[PDB]
Amino acid sequence: TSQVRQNYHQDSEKAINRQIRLELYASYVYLSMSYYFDRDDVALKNFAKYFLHQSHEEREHAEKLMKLQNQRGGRIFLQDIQKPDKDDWESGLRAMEKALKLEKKVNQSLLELHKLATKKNDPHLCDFIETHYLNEQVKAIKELGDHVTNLRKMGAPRSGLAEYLFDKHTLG
Amino acid sequence: TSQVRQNYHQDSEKAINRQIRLELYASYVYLSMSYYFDRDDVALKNFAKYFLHQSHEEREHAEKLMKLQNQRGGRIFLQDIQKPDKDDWESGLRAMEKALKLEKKVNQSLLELHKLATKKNDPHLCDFIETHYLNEQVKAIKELGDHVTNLRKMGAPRSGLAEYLFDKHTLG
Amino acid sequence: TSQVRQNYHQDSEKAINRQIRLELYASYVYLSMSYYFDRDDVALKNFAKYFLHQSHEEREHAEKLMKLQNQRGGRIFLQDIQKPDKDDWESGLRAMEKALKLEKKVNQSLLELHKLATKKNDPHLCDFIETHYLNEQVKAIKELGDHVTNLRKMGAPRSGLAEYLFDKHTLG
Amino acid sequence: TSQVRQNYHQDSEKAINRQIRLELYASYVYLSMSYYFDRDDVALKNFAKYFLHQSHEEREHAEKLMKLQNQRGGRIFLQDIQKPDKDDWESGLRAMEKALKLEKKVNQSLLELHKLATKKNDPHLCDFIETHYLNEQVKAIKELGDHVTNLRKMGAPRSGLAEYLFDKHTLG
Ligand SMILES: [Fe+3]
Ligand SMILES: [Fe+3]
Ligand SMILES: [Fe+3]
Ligand SMILES: [Fe+3]
Ligand SMILES: [Mg+2]
Ligand SMILES: [Mg+2]
Repeated sequence: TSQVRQNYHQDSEKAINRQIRLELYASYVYLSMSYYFDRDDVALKNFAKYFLHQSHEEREHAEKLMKLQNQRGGRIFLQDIQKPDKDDWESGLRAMEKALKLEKKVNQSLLELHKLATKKNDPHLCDFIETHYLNEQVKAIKELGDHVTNLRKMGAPRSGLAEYLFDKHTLG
Repeated sequence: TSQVRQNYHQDSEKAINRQIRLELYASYVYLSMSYYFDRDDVALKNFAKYFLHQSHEEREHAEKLMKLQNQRGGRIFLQDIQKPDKDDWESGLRAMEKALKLEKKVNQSLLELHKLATKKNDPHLCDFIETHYLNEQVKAIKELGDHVTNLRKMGAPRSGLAEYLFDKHTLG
Repeated sequence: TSQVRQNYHQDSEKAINRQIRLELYASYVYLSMSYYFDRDDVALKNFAKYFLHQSHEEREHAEKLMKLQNQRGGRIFLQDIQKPDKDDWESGLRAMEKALKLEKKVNQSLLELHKLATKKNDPHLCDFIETHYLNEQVKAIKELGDHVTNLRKMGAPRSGLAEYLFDKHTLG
Repeated sequence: TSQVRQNYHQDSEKAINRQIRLELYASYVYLSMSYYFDRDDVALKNFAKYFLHQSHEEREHAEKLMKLQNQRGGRIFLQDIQKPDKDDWESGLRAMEKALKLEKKVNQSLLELHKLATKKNDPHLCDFIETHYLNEQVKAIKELGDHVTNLRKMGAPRSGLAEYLFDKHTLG
């Protein structure tokens, strides 16, 4: 047992290792999305910048959970990071829909981790999740929702004009 | 009944007075440890500075709990502050070991306080403990574990060289 | 065929996709090494900071290769990022030795990639590798060689004092 | 023979004179394109500025090859610069398609010059071409590819709205 370990359940420790894995997976998905928009036959530079930013943000989410593992005296165990679901993300609109789906998937994992922290009476871990993750997820899901609505109303993904102007005036 | 009192259980009020005493006791242990390192026959100036700083922080921890007691309309009752367990703290490593044990004792008190506040449906007091105390203890415990590990790996407490160099390069 | 593709062989395109995967794998190995040194029972903060920096550098290496794929009209295909060889990296000396081996493995792949680019008369890809990767690998291998030599000369990994002082005076 | 001449093959010298000619031709094509967009019945000011910039850039490409000729002790021989293929470039989209075609034509000449420098064991000339020209071509071809994709997706050249907005938001 770690000399620092106190009130930190084995199940919480393992669930934190599983969240770390999901944050690194989200980083990989956004990296994939970014360079799809960098393709010469897609060429939406602000979509590419937006998703790269999200990729770097997911990496920080993972690093902060790895800090928390060591803070509580848990032990980090890294697993393979699986490739994203697609190689080709089809359009601005479809990427944003897949991003919204991903962020609700990450949020569902965080809500399960909180349920577990709550059952194991770990108020420090509850506080960690609420302060650093739950509102970040709610804001990301709202922003991606806002983006999908606007691209739909503009006529995407049919209208290449819609995605071009959205890239310019919303993601620029 | 205080005109400000709302959703504040007498058991929570009582528990906050017991936490105030424990914080003041922690302040006193750290004061003792500081001036042990100031002895001409110990003479580790940065151990002494580190512990004096900890003593002053424990006093602020006490003062914020006395503020919370008044904010919620509880009444402060102060008790004798028991002298620390040692007069002579033996070595930089043994003081760090005792400081780690003390921060774990204070953390256990805070986790029983949060358990009580959760049982009494006091989300204001839960938030206060989470925001101001629980992560402070997790950082303090992790730092003290880090200090003990380094002192051990350097060959303390036998190696007088180890404590000297740790006093210069980590606590300086 | 991409409208931008010129003098870019299928084999080169595939070899760039394999190099992207190896860069991301290298990023992952350094992330693992960094948080090993962040453990309360290892507690070498400058080893942890040194390896986290290498981790972010490796991600930058991968991103520039993904940009290159798109610049030449190649198509990015991402694969599973396999977990690092180890969970516990044993010591600063042993981490540095494994880091040296990793950088030599990555160098070997870039040298094979340059052989292929040369054989396919792709001077643009030759230049890209030479300009952006080959001297980065030679400087990284020299630096890691230097670190290993010093840690060995100092008495690591038997001397916890060796690793502590190296952490302070070289990686600090 | 020039007193400075060393390891500089007659074929390399003549091929450099032929590249100089092709750079001056590219400058002329972009000059022609620029003033087409300056016409009162075309009136896309940012297309005109974009192509004028490219015209001045091609002139610098030519001047740098003329410096290199004299550096190596070769002798400059200028040939007629033939008029561009069109007087009327039809649209933003068609100009960008013709520019992409031109830049792949210049790139093909540079790759042939490199093959020749390689066969004649002229590492200085190889380095010259790789450092100053090959990545410039790859970047120009990617940018022009990106521009063609966006104008197509926007509905050009049918949509006068597409070319107007592209002139404003991408070339402005
Ligand atoms: Fe995340
Ligand atoms: Fe305290
Ligand atoms: Fe690398
Ligand atoms: Fe040119
Ligand atoms: Mg709560
Ligand atoms: Mg809170």
